[PDB]
Amino acid sequence: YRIGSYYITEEDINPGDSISLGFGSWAKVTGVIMGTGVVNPDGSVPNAQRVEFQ
Amino acid sequence: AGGTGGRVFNTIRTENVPLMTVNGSSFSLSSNTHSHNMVFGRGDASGHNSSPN
Repeated sequence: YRIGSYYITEEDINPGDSISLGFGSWAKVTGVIMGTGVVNPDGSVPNAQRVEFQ
Repeated sequence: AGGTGGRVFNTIRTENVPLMTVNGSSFSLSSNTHSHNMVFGRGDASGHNSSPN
């Protein structure tokens, strides 16, 4: 995941000009937790894997 | 902190148990002179403390 404010493709001459540039949705979350679990801290069941849509 | 929020054990939440009362009401009953039946006659043995009929 790469974040940039310039609307230039990663393979373009203006960009680094290497690799394939793909649109990324949302922010990257470190593998271990998924966020909302328990009102009082108990923790829910998180999700893992890369590319997996769940 | 936690992603999920809740206030059960200790938190500044709202809502409580409502308390209310009903307006005073009076029960009115009519003492009908009929339907009391009759047994025997007069001049005769009568139950003590019986209602006069």
